[PDB]
Amino acid sequence: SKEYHIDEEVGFALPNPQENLPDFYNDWMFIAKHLPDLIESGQLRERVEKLNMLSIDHLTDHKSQRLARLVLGCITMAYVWGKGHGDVRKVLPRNIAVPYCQLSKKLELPPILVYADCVLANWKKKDPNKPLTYENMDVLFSFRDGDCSKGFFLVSLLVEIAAASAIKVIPTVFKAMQMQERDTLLKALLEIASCLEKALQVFHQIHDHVNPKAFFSVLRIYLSGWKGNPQLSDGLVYEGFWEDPKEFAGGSAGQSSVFQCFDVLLGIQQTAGGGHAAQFLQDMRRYMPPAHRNFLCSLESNPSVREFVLSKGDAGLREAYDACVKALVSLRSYHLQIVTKYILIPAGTDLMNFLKTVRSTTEKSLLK
Amino acid sequence: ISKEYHIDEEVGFALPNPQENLPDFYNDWMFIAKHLPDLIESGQLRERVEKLNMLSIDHLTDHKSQRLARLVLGCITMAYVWGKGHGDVRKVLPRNIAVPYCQLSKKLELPPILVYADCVLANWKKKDPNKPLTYENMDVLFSFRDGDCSKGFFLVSLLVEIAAASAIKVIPTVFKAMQMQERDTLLKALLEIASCLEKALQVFHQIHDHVNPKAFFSVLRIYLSGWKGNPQLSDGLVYEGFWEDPKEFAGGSAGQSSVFQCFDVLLGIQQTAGGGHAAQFLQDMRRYMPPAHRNFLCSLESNPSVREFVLSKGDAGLREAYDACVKALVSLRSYHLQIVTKYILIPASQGGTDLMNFLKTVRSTTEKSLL
Ligand code: HEM
Ligand code: HEM
Ligand SMILES: O[C@@H](Cn1c2ccccc2c2ccncc21)C1CCCCC1
Ligand SMILES: O[C@@H](Cn1c2ccccc2c2ccncc21)C1CCCCC1
Repeated sequence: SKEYHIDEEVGFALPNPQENLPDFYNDWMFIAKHLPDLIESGQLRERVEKLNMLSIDHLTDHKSQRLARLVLGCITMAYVWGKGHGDVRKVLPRNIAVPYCQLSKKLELPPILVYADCVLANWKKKDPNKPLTYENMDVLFSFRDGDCSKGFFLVSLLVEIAAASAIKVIPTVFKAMQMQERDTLLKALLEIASCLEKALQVFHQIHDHVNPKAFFSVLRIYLSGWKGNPQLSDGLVYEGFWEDPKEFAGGSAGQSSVFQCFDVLLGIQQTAGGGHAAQFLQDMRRYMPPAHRNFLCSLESNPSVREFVLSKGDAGLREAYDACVKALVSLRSYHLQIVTKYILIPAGTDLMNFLKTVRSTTEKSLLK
Repeated sequence: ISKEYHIDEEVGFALPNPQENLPDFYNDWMFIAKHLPDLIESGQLRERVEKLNMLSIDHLTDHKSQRLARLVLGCITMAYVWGKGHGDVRKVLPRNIAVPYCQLSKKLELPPILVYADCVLANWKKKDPNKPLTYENMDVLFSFRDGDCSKGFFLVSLLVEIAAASAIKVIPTVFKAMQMQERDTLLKALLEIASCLEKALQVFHQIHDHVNPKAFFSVLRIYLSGWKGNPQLSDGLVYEGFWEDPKEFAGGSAGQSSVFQCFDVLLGIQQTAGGGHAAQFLQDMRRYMPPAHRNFLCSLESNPSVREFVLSKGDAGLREAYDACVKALVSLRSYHLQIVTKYILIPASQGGTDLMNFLKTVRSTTEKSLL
């Protein structure tokens, strides 16, 4: 569909994002395009404080509003965390905080860098006529030299794209259930598992493009927010826009709509139950684009694919459903091996118990 | 016309014509629920719950019977857990009532605890079927204690839920007028909605006639509170025979009412958006609405914003019509805010003050929505 902003080729990713803002915002674009140098030289916070308050009125369309959210978002994290060694700022200056909050209010997103900014909207094609492959793609913004932010973002983006192939089968699933078309539903579930199995092979590229100590000690710092953070115990002051400081969670892949979408489709009660994992994945929906929030909730309004398969006494239909659940377990299991390489060894123990709980919930959803 | 969603033309989100009696197979359940005041005060409610046999849910054939069974099992559960309402708490719900309550709640996609849709939307009847829906012609189906003001509290909420129903049927007219670009139809629709919300404010005044501040704070409030962030059941309540761990579920609230969230969504009042505790609370309370009412709120959020439509037109008449609805929402919460001060703030001085900071936040969000 169209009002959910789900593309045929890139799915939840923003199709063909905008790389440049109008000349009116050149003072923004220069800072965001040179974050590794302005941070390393100890001049980023000065350049930010010298900016004049630019109006968001010249951001006329959707794509340019998403780019400015990415620009202002990357500068905010660069201003709050600085060099990423402890010298923080608990007040975001109004010349960049007021337009950030105004733009975030308009796009119904929190004023902090989220997954839909630094992954779904932070990419470009090198050559337009060539396909969406890692060698033909690039990110628009980074934080530090050697933060491996290109590999981390683009590999997440590429797994998102690989999962988009399964997203377009979803309407066939619900149509087959309503029309009681058993053979069509089986073929569709097998196709959804096939696409999720291709996405697992895409995931393997993470070792080639992401370095362990680079992600743990650099990129992770600039992606963390100010909710439950001892460094900003009461949040961030959004100067000129809010009286009190506000708390917002740093970016996450719980913000990725892809995995939440198949949890709902297959009846994997991730957001139910009551655990911290349930509440966290539920809260991270507030950090998705509004169109993608509505898509997840619209899947939850449809009849359960799980209860349909359980009620038929159909072996071939339970295996096709199990192939979809199995593909989700395979992804989170391989992803769990990635987190031990990139987080546990460089170190955190709560992340494992969170991921193991999400994976545990998925594996217990199998029928055999 | 709205589909279902389960929204009535006359009573809106309330259950139309609730069932008063379960089949004979469940006579052991109905006897306890119908005699809570005597069984609680005499201290023999918990015994008669424990010597119940584990009845099956298969004999609740239709929707209205399952909603009544959710109402009776919900009232017995609060009575069992809170007892006489003075501190002696049970942390274990016996299996012969825990597993049919959880089985039935699993089927209706609701959590195993009394919610607004139980004790308000499904907890009423007409005294005379032919006479209109007024306070004098209505009555609740269940109460906790004698003098808990549960009749006046449940029916006054129910009456303004009906008063809002007149504005819910105009919602399809609002979105069709935007899609088909009918400016005059939309303006008339927004004015019709604002009028109904102003009709509902007058119904709200009956709260002083039929509710007592001391009876609500010290009696009815105890039986409606739940086991989520509660120092009396810090880990939750164990539903014996169904879950091995204790589970936390929030007490009944009017944040579970769909009418006020429904108009926040329609007017683009970003209540659930933002990071505040009030935004987190109102989103969490949707998990406590009936599934058809959850899906209706979701369906509204998927439609284009009525607010951005009115802002983009440069139309003074359209803005005044949109402002009349926001003004009507501010007037309701403001009057409701003065009710809480008489019924919660003053009895507390012989949650707490967080109830006031919560309601002032949602009112401020509604008030700042003006143009
Ligand atoms: C070096 C690579 C990666 C690291 C270090 C990493 C780390 C983490 C951590 C620590 C979490 C849980 C805490 C939190 O989300 O805040 C998480 C969650 C998640 N990650 Fe990753 N991740 C990596 C790659 C990926 C990729 C490429 C994807 C592609 C879709 C992905 C998908 C997810 C999802 C869906 C979640 C939410 C939890 C779940 O649904 O199981 N991760 N990641
Ligand atoms: C004694 C009379 C009343 C009292 C003491 C009372 C108290 C409260 C309190 C404390 C809250 C927010 C706290 C919470 O639920 O956890 C609340 C919310 C609410 N009440 Fe009431 N209430 C009363 C009557 C009514 C009536 C008649 C209605 C009409 C439906 C109503 C509608 C609501 C709604 C919709 C909310 C959600 C909060 C919001 O407006 O955003 N209340 N009430
Ligand atoms: O890496 C993030 C989690 N996370 C993201 C955060 C922001 C933007 C994207 C992601 C992300 C993307 C894919 N997998 C995990 C992800 C971080 C979460 C807090 C603990 C360290 C790891
Ligand atoms: O007043 C109730 C909230 N509440 C309900 C709870 C259960 C069922 C209905 C209601 C309700 C209905 C209207 N207003 C407030 C309401 C309670 C809120 C939490 C603090 C103690 C007082």
